[PDB]
Amino acid sequence: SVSHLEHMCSLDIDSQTAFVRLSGIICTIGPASVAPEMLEKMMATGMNIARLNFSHGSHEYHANTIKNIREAVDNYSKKQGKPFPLAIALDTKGPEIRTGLITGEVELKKGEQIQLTTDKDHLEKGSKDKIFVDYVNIVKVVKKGDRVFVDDGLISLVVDSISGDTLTCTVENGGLLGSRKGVNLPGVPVDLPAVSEKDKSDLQFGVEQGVDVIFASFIRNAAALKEIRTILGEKGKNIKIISKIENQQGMQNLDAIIAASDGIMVARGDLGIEIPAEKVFLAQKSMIARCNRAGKPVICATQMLESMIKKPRPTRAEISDVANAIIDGADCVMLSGETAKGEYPLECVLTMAKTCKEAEAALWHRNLFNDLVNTTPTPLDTASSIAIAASEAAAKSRAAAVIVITTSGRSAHLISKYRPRCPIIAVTRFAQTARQCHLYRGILPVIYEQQALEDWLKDVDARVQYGMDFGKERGFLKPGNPVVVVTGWKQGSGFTNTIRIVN
Amino acid sequence: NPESVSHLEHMCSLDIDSQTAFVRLSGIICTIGPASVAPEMLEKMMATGMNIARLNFSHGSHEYHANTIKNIREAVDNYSKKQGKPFPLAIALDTKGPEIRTGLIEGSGTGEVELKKGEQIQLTTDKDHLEKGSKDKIFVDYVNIVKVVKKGDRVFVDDGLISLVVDSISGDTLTCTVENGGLLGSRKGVNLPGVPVDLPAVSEKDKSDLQFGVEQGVDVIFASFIRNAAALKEIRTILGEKGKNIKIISKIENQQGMQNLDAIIAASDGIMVARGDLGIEIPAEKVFLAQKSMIARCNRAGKPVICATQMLESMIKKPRPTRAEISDVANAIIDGADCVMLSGETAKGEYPLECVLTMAKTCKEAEAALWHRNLFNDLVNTTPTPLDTASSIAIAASEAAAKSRAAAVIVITTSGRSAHLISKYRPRCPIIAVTRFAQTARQCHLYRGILPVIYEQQALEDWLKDVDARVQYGMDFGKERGFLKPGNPVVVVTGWKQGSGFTNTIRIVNVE
Amino acid sequence: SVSHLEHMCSLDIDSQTAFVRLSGIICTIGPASVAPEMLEKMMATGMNIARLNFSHGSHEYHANTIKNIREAVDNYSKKQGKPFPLAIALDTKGPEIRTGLIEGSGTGEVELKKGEQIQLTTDKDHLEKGSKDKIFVDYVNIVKVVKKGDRVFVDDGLISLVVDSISGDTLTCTVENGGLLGSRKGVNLPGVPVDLPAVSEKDKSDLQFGVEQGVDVIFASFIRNAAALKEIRTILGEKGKNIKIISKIENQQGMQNLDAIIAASDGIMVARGDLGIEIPAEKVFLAQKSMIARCNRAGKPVICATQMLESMIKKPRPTRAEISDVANAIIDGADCVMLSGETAKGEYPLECVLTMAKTCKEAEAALWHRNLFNDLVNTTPTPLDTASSIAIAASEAAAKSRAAAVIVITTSGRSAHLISKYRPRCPIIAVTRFAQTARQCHLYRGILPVIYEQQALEDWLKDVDARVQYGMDFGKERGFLKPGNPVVVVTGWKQGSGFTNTIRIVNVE
Amino acid sequence: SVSHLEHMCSLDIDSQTAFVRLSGIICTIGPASVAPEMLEKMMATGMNIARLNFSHGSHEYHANTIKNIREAVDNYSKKQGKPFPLAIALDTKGPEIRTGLIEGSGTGEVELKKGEQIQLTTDKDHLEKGSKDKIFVDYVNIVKVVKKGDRVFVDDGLISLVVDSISGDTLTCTVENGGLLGSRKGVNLPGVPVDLPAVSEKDKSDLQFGVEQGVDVIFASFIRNAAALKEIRTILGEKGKNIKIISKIENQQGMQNLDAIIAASDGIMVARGDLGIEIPAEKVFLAQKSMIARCNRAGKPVICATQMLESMIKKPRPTRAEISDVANAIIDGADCVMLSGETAKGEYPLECVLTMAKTCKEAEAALWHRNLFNDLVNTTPTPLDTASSIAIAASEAAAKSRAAAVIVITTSGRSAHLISKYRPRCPIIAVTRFAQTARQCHLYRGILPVIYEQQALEDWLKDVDARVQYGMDFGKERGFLKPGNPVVVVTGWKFTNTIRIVNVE
Repeated sequence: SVSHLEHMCSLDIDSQTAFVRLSGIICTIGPASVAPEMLEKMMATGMNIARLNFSHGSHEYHANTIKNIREAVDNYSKKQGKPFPLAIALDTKGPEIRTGLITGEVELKKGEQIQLTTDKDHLEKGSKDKIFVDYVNIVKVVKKGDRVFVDDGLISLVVDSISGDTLTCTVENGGLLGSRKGVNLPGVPVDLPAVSEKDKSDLQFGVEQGVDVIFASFIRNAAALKEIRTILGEKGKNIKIISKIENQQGMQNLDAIIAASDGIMVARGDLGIEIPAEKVFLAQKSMIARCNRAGKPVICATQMLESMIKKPRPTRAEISDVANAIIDGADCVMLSGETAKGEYPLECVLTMAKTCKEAEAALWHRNLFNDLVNTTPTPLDTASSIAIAASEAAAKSRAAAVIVITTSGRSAHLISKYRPRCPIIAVTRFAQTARQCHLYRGILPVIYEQQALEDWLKDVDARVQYGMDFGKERGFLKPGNPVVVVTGWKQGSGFTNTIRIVN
Repeated sequence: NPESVSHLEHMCSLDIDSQTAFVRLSGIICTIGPASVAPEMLEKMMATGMNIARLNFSHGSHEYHANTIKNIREAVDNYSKKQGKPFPLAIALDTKGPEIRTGLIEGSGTGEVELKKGEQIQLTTDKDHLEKGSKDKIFVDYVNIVKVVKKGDRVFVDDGLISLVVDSISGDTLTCTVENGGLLGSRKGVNLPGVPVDLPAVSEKDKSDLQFGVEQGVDVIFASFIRNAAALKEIRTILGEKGKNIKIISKIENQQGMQNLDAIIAASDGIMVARGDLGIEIPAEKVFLAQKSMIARCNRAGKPVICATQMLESMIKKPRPTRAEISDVANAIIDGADCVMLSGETAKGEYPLECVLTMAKTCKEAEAALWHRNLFNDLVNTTPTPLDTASSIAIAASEAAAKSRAAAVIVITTSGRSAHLISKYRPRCPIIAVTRFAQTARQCHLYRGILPVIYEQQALEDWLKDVDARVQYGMDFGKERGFLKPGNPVVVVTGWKQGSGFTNTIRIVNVE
Repeated sequence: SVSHLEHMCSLDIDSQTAFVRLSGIICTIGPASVAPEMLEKMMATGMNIARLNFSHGSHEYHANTIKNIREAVDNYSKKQGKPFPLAIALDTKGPEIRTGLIEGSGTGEVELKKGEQIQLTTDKDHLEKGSKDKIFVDYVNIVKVVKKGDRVFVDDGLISLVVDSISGDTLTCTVENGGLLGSRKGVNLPGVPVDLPAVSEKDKSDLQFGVEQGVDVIFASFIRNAAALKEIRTILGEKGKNIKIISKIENQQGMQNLDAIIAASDGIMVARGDLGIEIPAEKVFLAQKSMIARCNRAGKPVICATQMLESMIKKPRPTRAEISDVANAIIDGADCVMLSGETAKGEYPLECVLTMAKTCKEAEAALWHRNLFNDLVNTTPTPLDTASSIAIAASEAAAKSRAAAVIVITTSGRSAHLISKYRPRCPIIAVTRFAQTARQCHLYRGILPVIYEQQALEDWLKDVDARVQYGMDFGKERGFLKPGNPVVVVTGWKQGSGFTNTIRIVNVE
Repeated sequence: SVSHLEHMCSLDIDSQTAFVRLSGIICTIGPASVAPEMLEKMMATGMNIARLNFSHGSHEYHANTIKNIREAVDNYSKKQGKPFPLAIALDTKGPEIRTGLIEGSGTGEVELKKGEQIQLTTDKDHLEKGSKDKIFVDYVNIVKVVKKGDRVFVDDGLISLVVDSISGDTLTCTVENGGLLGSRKGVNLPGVPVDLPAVSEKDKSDLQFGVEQGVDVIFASFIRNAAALKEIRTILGEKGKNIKIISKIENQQGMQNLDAIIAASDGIMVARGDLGIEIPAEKVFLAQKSMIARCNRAGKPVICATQMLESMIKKPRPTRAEISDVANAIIDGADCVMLSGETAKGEYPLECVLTMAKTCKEAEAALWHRNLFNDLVNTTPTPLDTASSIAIAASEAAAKSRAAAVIVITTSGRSAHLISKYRPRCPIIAVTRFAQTARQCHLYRGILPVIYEQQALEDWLKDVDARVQYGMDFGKERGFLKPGNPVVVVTGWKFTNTIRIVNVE
């Protein structure tokens, strides 16, 4: 197509898409999905990485969930030999602010005045007149204006006055107020530590469990990630951290976060409460875009398929939301209550995979590729040059797939950055790298445990031919199709500087 | 350092802090039902931003809809307390269309029977299925099912919940096996995807409904299951001399309408993408493709396009919508959709006012997000030939408003077409369309950016004095509503002769 | 066309060009063209503005040339009955450096060969005795400006020297590149920032003479540090305030601060003659393609000059290289093209003007209007004033409707200039009461000036309609348009002088 | 550098270009350049291929020129261990129409006046006494091809006549523009498509002579259709099958069905000399900017020729218009530039080659690489052969990494031609064992041919690595690169299909 309008006009529902689905699917684990058999069915449906929500549950619960997911993935991983890698996600509880106790059932009427206090002797004595708040130095931040939310945005207050520990407020439309409810201070820069005590214990637990990825909540500044890396320490150094942008402060210096982060999640749930809801899409379409420029994964999450929790079929709005999320350039999509609490998890994962395939085919590869080429590269490192040239070759020759041999995974990450249509079959000896590769669009990880040959020359060829066999088994390619092969020289670090087209 | 070289750089440049303009260009369509039928609630919806009301004739009698029309007319006249300026509001008729339905389940036991996979079900001439219906027998009203269905084709029942595949074909009966089985209910629709049905676009009930709408003086009709252009020829002939001015909007609900979309869009006054039936017809995963195609083609043709069905569903039960619904409406308008529509949200839903309000807000934001320069260049480049003398005026006025960052463009029009041409090119500023004719101003709401203003003052003998008076009236409207203030530039388009399709003139004018 | 390469592939010799020729042709007047009858013939051929080179000739000579040009425009004015405007341009001698005189003995021009030494002495008492051992400068003490490693040129770049040693009054140099040195030849210093006065005494007298004669345009030579144009405006004074000044970029300094000059100037000429001597000749095209381009951004006229059709001085037909040069000059975006020795001294001036008009028409037709228009639209930033918005919208309307022409009603001429910036294919028929504005309108590409003598109508609306109809009549007589064609008309809202803001599409009767 | 206008605005004369000069320079050989010393100096100055015009001179003269060029290329090889490759080109006389002898005596040139009458006759018995009354031509089938108001030219397009009437054997004509008629003058019929055979008897003997001499390329004049090249290939036969043919587009018929010619030909030269006579001269640039462009789309070399630097024949310095012409010719996308009278008859051949190289470097640097590359990417079909995909990927990698050079190993030369099609800024060092392929590589922009004399090693990878390392050594000798610079190396199996980025050792 010549123009974007002509491209949109050229969309044909009759035009069939390719079988391969490049974008990863993230599923939150809960009572509905914790069972091993249900987990195997979800895994066969297309779940690439399972997400554990640490905002609730004990270490024993999540450890048992990890044990169940491991037994299920090993039982499914009985094809080929010891393949099928699957990534582990942590997601921290994060720095939240909570209300006190009145059980509750208090009612707050519009127009009346209530007082949110940090005095501890009101923790249990909460009522409609006065209320305790977890945040200690909320008075240090917050101005004479600034709206306040309680309970997922259901209740709203406006700060009228500020005293030592009172903050007299007026109710900007109110409902039923409970106990230990949400916070969300829109606009204000929160000073709370990025990693709290529970987050510290949870990160150490994740290091012990051997988790692949952490989703860090309320990532505001770049010092946060230094703290997270130093707390994960020497043992967890390989584990990748994905920052969650939930408030205005993280959004404001987003570029610094993306530079410091391994990836970003647009948590539309808390963000929609923080910033005006009507703007949320702007944010994601900004955020995703910037991520695609930086080469870091971006995840669209929260409330994508909500209605499927109760009902077997989704709404048109939800299919449109997921399709627009992947068309924006999102590396991965996420399910929260759909898989954890929902009654119809398999249908959720299935419809997500199918709609991802369709919107994935809908992309305008030539213009998007051209834009990603000029968006940032300079004289270029030389490593990215190999990736961009291989992507261009795969696009021009209409290759069935690209086979990438990598130790760290970086070469496959750059190739995924440049967005080829064909799958990226990344062959690696390291299990953890292959598992965490699912965070990037288009990377099909293949784990090669088979011994190495004395000479590196024939061993790399054996690994590439194993990738060929994988491609035919899955159905990516057949005899006579061309593919791109990227290798290097010497068995060391990032040296992927060979490109080949082979039929 | 510009306003984005590439589309990716444009998306990167979106800033939540950058405030949008007060004006909201895209129209909001609301379906009327028991929750919204009351006149007071209708006035509240109108004040919230409802531009056109939609009446679903698939249910209810003529007397009910006549009472609804009476209430909407009384309400729109009651709203006319803005300075004493009668506010125009459009009324739309959505046809029942040629549908195929099953009968009722017995009240015996639980409401709905369950149908499981592998079982038997007889398609017969069961006439007493309105109260004795069950799991054994099913009757259909489609006479010509035989010539139309093939072997491997699939059949759906009840909103896609149950799916069957036709095994064998006899004289009056189809034999099927249950592919996907669920809870068979009462009075459910039967839609077959792949296959094109030969049913007439306008049935007898549709004929009576269209004549009733013409008599009532409805502004627009939404025609369901529009397959070919002969449908629209028939609709024009049935509307006759009286309804000739009423605009027909074709609804693309099945694969047959999708296949020959260009002929329909050429023959139609506008198109609605009714994703309700469409998601059942073509695979649901593909529906967005259709809309993103359909809307796009409409924007090329200069005809209105409506994104509809299930936009704000969650708000029926709960006061606030989900992120997915806001994303759907925002992407619908960013695709280029002129109007958005609410079905159960306003008609059946519990929170209609909140639905209309949140729709207006998210519409404003996604409206501001657009990339005007590239989209304008594309819309300019789609028509390579020498452009029509009227369309040249429209495109030049849009370019002038874009370059001078005009607060608004004032259009004086009798038929309404010139404002439609200006709306095609998607200007950021509002399009203040001045018209003496009430119905043209009312139906102008189908186009993005047109604020209709109705001019009741009689025709002055001197044509130049009259056109200047109407342009000054548009200025007064803009100042009262708050579109513009003193010192802002605006574009004024008039004509060269006193009549109809003779538009012309472009002028940049400040404010006093 | 989608792309530039595909556009170049799409050029078709079968594709007929438009009748109109938008780009102006500048002709230098000399012994071959000074005669009144020959001058009328040149005007009929298509000469839009006449150029007078003040580097030679007296005030009386140029006044007589102006008299001949006026009588020629007078007798041409009975072709179709209306007064044909033609602009007269004054090109200043400028601050140039020349050598002294050779001893009349031997051959006229002594030869200087590479590797030998020669002494520049500045001392004025060595005016006749110059030879291969000693050389002489014209004016200004360049030793305060020149360093040792610097290079020096003599005679149109033919001879090159490098300063070996510097003394008080003198200068010892070695010949790097050697040629044939004559007497009183030009001297160009490529590296040094020149200290010469922007306006000299003779230049002052010449500008005052041009003001008295009522010249339309001045071409100011050797505009280096942009501060000059203030001096030029102050010397033109109250009488010349309306006269437009075109800066000539001939050396490295003018190229270095080109943006300040173009902002301060009314237009720019790329004088490739002196420029090719100053900067390396191989680079000249870069300069022009930069300079013209920036002018197109600014909305200022730009002139490509010097040695475009040189061979036609001697022979009746040009070479392929010269036709390519003029075609590429106009395709670059140059508003006007100029002939120097071709018309002044050359034997075949009329053929030069003819071939210039033809090749201008062809390269004019070859342009890619859509992409260039989009580029010029995206060059303009903020919510532009209503006048620029009207000009850009009118250009877009003329392009979309394939208008036969655009009729502009203007007093000062600015509105037609803004329309000319955006490069419409159709002619820009600018109707004006003021003769001088119509005359100087030829500096802009695509403007056909029309002078309206009647006017003084009681009703202002009827007067503007009469002037637009007179523009229609001009278009029909010349053949721009016929009944049934649409055209764009831009007028104003109130009787003023720089208001515009009206656009209409009207068909011809 | 967002837009083309902004690109032209951003051009800086101070911004230094790379030392490499990609576009080839063609020089016509004549009395001024035939000497061995002049030929060696031209070769060192930058002469890439020498052109022989067979419209004049005998077989002995051209054989002496070829002997001198071979002696010159061997004698130049004073670069420490560098065997210098050089291409030789043959330009055919072609099917031309000429008059007989005048009666010129007494004064040098007779004067013929405008408005007189002239009778063009095909009767052969009017030949010796021609002067001004009746004129004979050698084209037999003029009557079947010429129409009424068609025009006729005499003397290089300087003089013009119009055919008034037509009889059986003769035509009566009227003088529109009048000059002096000489002897053996060219006659071109513009409007008409000429039916003459592309290869005449003399053309046959000349092409076989060129095959015997071992010429690299032939320039075929007045190429109208593809049957011309069918005849040329059959005349080259088994021995000349490898020789590449460049078609000269001089008339309207070749322009009309240009696509078939460009597809069937190995390359095209836009001979602006005869073309300016055929089509209106004012239009010629259009043609070239089309022709060159289409060649760049097809991937075949295109040459802009004739009258580029004419003034340098008489004067030591060129005009601004001529420098602009050559710069615009290369900026259009012309693979090679050519000199006719500048080097053959002119007094200053070396100076012509010098200024040509300098202006070529400058206009080469001025190019907008990204947009031209993107256009060349989108012009090529959807599924593409693996070789062109390798070439486009190598060009994109060289552009992104700002490689110092690209090393290409090829036997036939095509892969390097595909890489040259996409126009990389860095030089394309093409290593080949066969001399003639290296010679004919000069027709393509950016290819520096390198001839590798070392014999076939038994191990394949060691042989390919030795050839690439010799290319590295060549780059260091010329001064293209230093340690730490990246370069592109394209190799393969057996058919090229390997592309790698390697830095400098």
